[PDB]
Amino acid sequence: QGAKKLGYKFLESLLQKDPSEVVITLATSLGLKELLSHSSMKSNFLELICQVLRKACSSKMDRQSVLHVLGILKNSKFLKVCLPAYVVGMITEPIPDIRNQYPEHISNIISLLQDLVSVFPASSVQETSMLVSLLPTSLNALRASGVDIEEETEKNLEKVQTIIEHLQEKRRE
Amino acid sequence: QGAKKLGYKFLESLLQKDPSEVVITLATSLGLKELLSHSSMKSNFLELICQVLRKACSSKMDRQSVLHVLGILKNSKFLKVCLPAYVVGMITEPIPDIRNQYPEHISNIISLLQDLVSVFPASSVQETSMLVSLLPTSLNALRASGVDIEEETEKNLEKVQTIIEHLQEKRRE
Repeated sequence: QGAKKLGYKFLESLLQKDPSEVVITLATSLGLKELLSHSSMKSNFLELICQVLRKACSSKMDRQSVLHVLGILKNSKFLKVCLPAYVVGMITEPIPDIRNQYPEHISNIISLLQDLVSVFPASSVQETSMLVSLLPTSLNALRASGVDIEEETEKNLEKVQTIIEHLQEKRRE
Repeated sequence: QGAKKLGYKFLESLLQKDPSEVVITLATSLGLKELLSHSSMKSNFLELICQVLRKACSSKMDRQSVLHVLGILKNSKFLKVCLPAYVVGMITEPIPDIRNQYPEHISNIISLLQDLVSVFPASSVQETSMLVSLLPTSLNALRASGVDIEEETEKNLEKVQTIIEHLQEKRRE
């Protein structure tokens, strides 16, 4: 029933399942493309979608489903427009409660970036480059505004930055 | 007559006029909004539009027309989606002739950013912040790939970065 027009409550219930169930539910869902086809979205819905995609694409068992989900993710307005706009919108957030919760979503975004640079390195260069170019600015803005960042998050961002830099360098020629 | 449905040839002819004529033609054109409502565009058309906006919004005579043109520009998909993607696409350009022409369009983009941060500082913080966060990466990529950058361009980008940083700082509280 709701396995097509994936709603907020449906994804909330689906997140509790194990990564295999989540990735197989998303890969066989018709509305996944329509789920990520929004350039504008609420913060809560975007964070839930990022959590669900982080958990699903981490499935070290269902390669074809992760492939399908990441292939839909890389060509979606969610990754191209919505996520960069949200990362930029982190800088002008006055409320401290949301600024303190931002690091978890940043970690989820960096994990999805690693997934993209490992599964679709050649065709997802532009989107991952835009996101890894926008992330350090919001990280410095949150670090200066009291919000602490986990060191592992910085390590992962530097790793994905190195991979993306090498892919851009090898595409320049 | 043909001043609506702003086409490539119309903007090519209009660019030769003085800044007052250009800005008044754009402000009184119905299709201006529909001209900038494209998230995807050709390189030549985007560069022509950026040149036209640089020349028009430089008009130190017609304040109302510059206000209208910049107000349409700040809320358009051209500035939100098209220009950041175009700036990111500079890094993976193999052709050297286009990489060598990029600095002029970068200077035009920085000039439009100065226009936005001086005319609409409060409401255009997000869009100008995304572009001033994406520009130094493509500048480093072009500087490493042999393409030289003008010193005045770097000065202007650092100035607009300082203004945007202070606006974000004053929006955090």
